[PDB]
Amino acid sequence: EKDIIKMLGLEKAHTPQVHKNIPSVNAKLKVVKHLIRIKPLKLPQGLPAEENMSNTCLKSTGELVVQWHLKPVEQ
Amino acid sequence: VKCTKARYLKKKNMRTLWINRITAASQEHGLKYPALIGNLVKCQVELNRKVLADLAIYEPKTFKSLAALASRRRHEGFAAALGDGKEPEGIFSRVVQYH
Amino acid sequence: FKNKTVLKKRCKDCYLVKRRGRWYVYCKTHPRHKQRQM
Amino acid sequence: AGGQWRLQQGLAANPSGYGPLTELPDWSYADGRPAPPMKG
Amino acid sequence: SYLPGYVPKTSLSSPPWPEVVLPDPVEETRHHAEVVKKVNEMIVTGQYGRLFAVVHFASRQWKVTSEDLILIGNELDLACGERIRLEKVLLVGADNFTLLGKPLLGKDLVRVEATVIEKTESWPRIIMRFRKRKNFKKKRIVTTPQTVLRINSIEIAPCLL
Amino acid sequence: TYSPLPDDYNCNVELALTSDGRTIVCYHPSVDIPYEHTKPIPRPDHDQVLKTRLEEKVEHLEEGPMIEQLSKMFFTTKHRWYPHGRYHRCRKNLNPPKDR
Amino acid sequence: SSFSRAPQQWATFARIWYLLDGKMQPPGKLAAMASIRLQGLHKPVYHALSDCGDHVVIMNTRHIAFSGNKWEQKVYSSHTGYPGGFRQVTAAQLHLRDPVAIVKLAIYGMLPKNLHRRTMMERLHLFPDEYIPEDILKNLVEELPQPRKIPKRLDEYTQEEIDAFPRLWTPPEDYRL
Amino acid sequence: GSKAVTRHRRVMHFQRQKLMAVTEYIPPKPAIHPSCLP
Amino acid sequence: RGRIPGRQWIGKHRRPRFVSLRAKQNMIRRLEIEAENHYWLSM
Amino acid sequence: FREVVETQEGKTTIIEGRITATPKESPNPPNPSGQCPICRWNLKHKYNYDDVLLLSQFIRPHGGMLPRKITGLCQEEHRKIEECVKMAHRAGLLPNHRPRLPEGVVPKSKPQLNRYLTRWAPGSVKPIYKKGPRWNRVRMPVGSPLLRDNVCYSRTPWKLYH
Amino acid sequence: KKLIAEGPGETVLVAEEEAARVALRKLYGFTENRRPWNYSKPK
Ligand code: FES
Ligand SMILES: [K+]
Ligand SMILES: [Mg+2]
Ligand SMILES: [Mg+2]
Ligand SMILES: [Zn+2]
Repeated sequence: EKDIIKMLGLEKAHTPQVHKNIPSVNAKLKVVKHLIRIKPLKLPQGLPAEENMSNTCLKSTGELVVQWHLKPVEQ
Repeated sequence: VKCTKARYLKKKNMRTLWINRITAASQEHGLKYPALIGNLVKCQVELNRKVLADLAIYEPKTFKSLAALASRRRHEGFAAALGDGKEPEGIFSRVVQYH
Repeated sequence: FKNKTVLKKRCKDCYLVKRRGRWYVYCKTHPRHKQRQM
Repeated sequence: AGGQWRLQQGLAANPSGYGPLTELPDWSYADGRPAPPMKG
Repeated sequence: SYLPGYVPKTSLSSPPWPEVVLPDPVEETRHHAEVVKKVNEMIVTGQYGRLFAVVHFASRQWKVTSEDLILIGNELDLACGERIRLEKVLLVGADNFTLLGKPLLGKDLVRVEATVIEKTESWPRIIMRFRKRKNFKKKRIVTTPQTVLRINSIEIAPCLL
Repeated sequence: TYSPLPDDYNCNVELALTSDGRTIVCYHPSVDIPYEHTKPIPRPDHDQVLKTRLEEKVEHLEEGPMIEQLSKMFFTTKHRWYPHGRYHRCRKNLNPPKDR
Repeated sequence: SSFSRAPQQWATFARIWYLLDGKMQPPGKLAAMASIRLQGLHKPVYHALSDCGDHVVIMNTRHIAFSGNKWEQKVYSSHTGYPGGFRQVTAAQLHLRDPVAIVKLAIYGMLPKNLHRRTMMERLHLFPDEYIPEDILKNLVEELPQPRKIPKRLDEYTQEEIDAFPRLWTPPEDYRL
Repeated sequence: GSKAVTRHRRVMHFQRQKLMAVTEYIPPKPAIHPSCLP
Repeated sequence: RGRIPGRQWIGKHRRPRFVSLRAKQNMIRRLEIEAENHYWLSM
Repeated sequence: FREVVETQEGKTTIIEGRITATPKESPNPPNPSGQCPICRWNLKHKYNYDDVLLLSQFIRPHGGMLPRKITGLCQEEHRKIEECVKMAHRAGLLPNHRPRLPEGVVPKSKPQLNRYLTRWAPGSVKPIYKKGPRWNRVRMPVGSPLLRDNVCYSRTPWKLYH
Repeated sequence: KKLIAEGPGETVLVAEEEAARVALRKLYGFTENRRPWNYSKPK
């Protein structure tokens, strides 16, 4: 289990890592399923583009937003 | 070695002191410590315990207002929990969103 | 009185009574049947 | 305190995480000019 | 005719806490507007004395007032005498009123300025580790850069609407 | 008539939100003590031929009785009153720093 | 407050006198309230080395009430130090011997186990009856609310309250009762 | 250590003790006690 | 009186450890996380 | 209810029985489908030892319990009320339901000890001389386990062992 | 019958004198919480 945690880049706790949802990866995740939390990455505004690469933020809901204004919502 | 390890205890003890002082101030207004800290967070007031303890000593009128605000938010929680969703959100329960 | 973990009535006249926080078997006809809860 | 509540609003469990409290500039020059970006 | 849920009064028929009836939201919205207008007029007419503010700076919060000193535990990349604005104000308080950010007050509402007055280093901090019976001992001395700031002024503007 | 806290001891708290809802305004004027709730300050406290004299009945007490009197007067234990040795007396900083 | 420095310091660190009524109250709840006040934990300026504890006056300690069968079951153990000096007495026996011991012992055990404890105990004034010395009475500032609400006896209910409670069943008319 | 089968009830590892505690049978509770209905 | 033979938490006779309410809640909290992990690994 | 009078006149004894006024159940119970007095008024889990107004309706003039066949209570509620009355007597909340004393009997002065939530009879309980270790502590019972299901308005459950 | 100032003290005489000082500070505009001196560059 120690070895697989290193392979998945999960050495530091509470640090989200993105992995492909494929059988091979899932096979590793299942060995250490009791040590981790798995959530789906959600893309409400689609994938980041080259223009907005630097303005992304991963929220606690799992949604990766491509605009991060740090402003209140006028709505 | 003692001086080195004492740096951990200083931070720990400092925070135990603030909680004791905040608890005392809250009880003067009929509020328990967890109700004040918990409900202030729900109002998006991010004042830390160090500042709260200082306010209790040197800004007692502001602290009563903070205690009143926490108490108001606490009562709104109860009304919401009692309701079946018919009621609109409390005036002080509305959360300011940041996008 | 003989101490007993399990109290049993030994005749029809035996009667179970709880006194001073413990069960007793009392018998007027045969006082030898008297038992105390242990 | 409040970690679970913050998560329910789509915020970081710890208020030191993402958001205006942490990410916004701490200070600026009194004349208006913005400060160099913070190292963190 | 008793109601379907009527319970005769007993020690456990109802909860110990008193019943609380919150104000009507429509009526309270009008009362809130009155309170805000009253406090705004106090600002316009200057009916306040010394102000204090809670400002987030260098990861931590400082309750500050004019003429104060605060010791920042790091270098701020500012020359001595340079004046700066503290942009993260959680609270500004007066004798008769207090304004609370959610979590931060708008920059239009309050302006806190400060001046760098000293750039120095802390006294030496001993770092020593020791484990008995293991020939394990090490001593390190660290001095941390510090910056002293003077709070020059806390000013509020009548921008409560 | 709803009030989050009683308003009769320290200040009259009024909580309000701005129209945008981003600022909490707290109006808290001080409550003055009513005159009715005060007491009057107790100002009220022969043919002697001989001038009155101020006689100081010092009546110096022994250590034990003296310590008993002091401990009772200030509601403390006896221990605080006993002396300390030179080692401790000379370690005390007689010019301590003063914050303000 | 615009007070001179010395009067300001005097006011903040002053000793308040509290009155507590022990009648029908469990000693533990009385002790919990007294412990906070004697230590100063009810003050926002509290610090262990500030010596900011207050005075607590507890009256009617003879009329304290234990829940359950603690009168019979709770034992206070002491040892004279001599061989055979171990002594164990029930709460009932101790109460009849010393009408303040129970409240005193509950408080003593709740205070911090340090050298300040016996100093705090000097600021505790226990009286078995309503009588309080005149000097102690003149310095009192505030009475603390009794921690336990005393239940009303059936003879203390007003006829309005009795009438308000419905009759729940109809007894047989020919029952002797 | 002791063998897997003992004459006494062997003490469990604390994690197993917790496992047992969390997986105890919980009986279905009716909204209204059936004795309170016709 | 009330001695535990030998060392407390080893051997044949041990000090009994009891499961507190919050110890139970802690375990159930992590059981819920793992149950969800199962779901997201199913697709 | 029915009273009985024994009058001896002219060296002759005449035993009679008269029917006195009988109280009636209050009209319109909120839960007519209830099968016992308690659940007919939605009182299940909502009464305690100090609710003398409730308890006093099910006891005899001298403090004794009434039969379950007469009151109509169910076994569960009858047992709860029976224990509650014992605690009410021991707490001193029923001063007008004292035992009948034969003529010429005046109880001696006994030490007054205020108590409440007393499960056992004071005389039948022994001192806890040996408390035991923390992991095997002998506890002092408070209240009754029969009332464990009472409505709890606090987040902590009732502690029945102190 | 309107409160102008209040002062603490260890004696009634000391408390009264302090109350007079508090009243004088309020009358003259030298209250502890008065507006701080403005050191900003004159406009
Ligand atoms: S029938 Fe409802 S509680 Fe007895
Ligand atoms: K062992
Ligand atoms: Mg083995
Ligand atoms: Mg051992
Ligand atoms: Zn027999």
